Amino acid sequence: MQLLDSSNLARRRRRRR
Amino acid sequence: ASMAAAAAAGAGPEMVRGQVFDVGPRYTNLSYIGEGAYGMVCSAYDNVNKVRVAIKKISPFEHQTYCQRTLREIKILLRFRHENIIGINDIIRAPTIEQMKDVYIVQDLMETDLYKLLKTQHLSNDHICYFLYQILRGLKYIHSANVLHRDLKPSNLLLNTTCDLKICDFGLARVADPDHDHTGFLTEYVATRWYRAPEIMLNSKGYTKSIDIWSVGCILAEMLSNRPIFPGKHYLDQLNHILGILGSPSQEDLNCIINLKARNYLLSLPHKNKVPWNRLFPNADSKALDLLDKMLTFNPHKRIEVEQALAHPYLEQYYDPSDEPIAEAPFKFDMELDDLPKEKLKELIFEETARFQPGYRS
Amino acid sequence: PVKFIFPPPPL
Ligand SMILES: C[C@H](NC(=O)Nc1cc2[nH]ncc2c(CO)n1)c1ccccc1
Repeated sequence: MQLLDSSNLARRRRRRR
Repeated sequence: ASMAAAAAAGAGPEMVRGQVFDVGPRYTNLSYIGEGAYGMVCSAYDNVNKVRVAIKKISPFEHQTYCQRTLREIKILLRFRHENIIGINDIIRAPTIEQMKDVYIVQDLMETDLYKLLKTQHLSNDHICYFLYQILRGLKYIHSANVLHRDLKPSNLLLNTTCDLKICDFGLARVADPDHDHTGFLTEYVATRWYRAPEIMLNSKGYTKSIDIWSVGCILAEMLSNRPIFPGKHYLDQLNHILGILGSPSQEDLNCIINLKARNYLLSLPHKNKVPWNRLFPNADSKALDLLDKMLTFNPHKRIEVEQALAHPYLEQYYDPSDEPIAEAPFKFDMELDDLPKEKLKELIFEETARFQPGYRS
Repeated sequence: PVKFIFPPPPL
């Protein structure tokens, strides 16, 4: 049930833009 | 002597569903996860690092094909290093090749897999999009090393608590150096039926990397409806299932088949009309459906390549070429030369696991 | 190609 804001890869993408 | 007996001095062999795991004193408290024809994966506790790991017991030495697949997975994974691909942290086997009946592969423990997730949950578009991007990011690296996975499916997509995805089960994977020709040299019965590309059946032993792109699209379709897109009973029914949605092949599509007997079978088939994706997948984001259609293209040569898929609009938020790496040294033709007897393959496996042996001292 | 024979085997 523990299904973004915690994933390193997603964070790296968001930081750039 | 007996490492198990030495382990038994503290804590030693453990029984899991009829399988004894002689993973020594270092690894204890094993819990069954899954199993295959010749292997079984368990979670276990690393007492040295005080963390939980996954351990795959492999028993392939009786059969030559199992030995071939074991050596391929070990050699490919040992040289692979990527976020979205599982790696080998340790390897356990007997000191002498005579006593090596089983080989134990220690990997990063992942809570669940995509297959399990879809049984219990429906994924939001942002989850599907992020999952799909990660699948391709690892796939770009895989194809960059001249490697074909050949079994991409939901069960082979490992997932942790922080939405991190890794690709596993590289036993069906193989090297196919591009310079050499492999038409009629590739193993015929590859991939799982529902994720099997058309050309694998139609052009037996003559497929390419594009079979992986097809599997991704099936997985993407499965994510979108929590249901398999082509649930074929057998290869004939599977082919009927594939043509049920894509429709009757185009003449250009028919010309890419090199198996004339197969081509005539297709010509003999009754005309079936293509089904639009939007009617089939009403609530799917069209951007996803544009890409979904592009990786389900009947023609393998015109199938969307892995680099092109990453650059598709649907992944533009996560698209970044500077952080989608490739292997430093891709695999050459010399690495595919494993058409050998199992006794020789057993020696090759034993050599490749020698570095992990205690006190190797390089 | 043992498992992919397109000339249909008799049912
Ligand atoms: C697909 C798998 N191969 C592999 O490497 N699995 C693996 C690694 C894991 N780490 N954490 C979890 C985890 C899992 C959980 O399924 N599986 C397999 C397993 C048995 C027989 C053949 C093939």
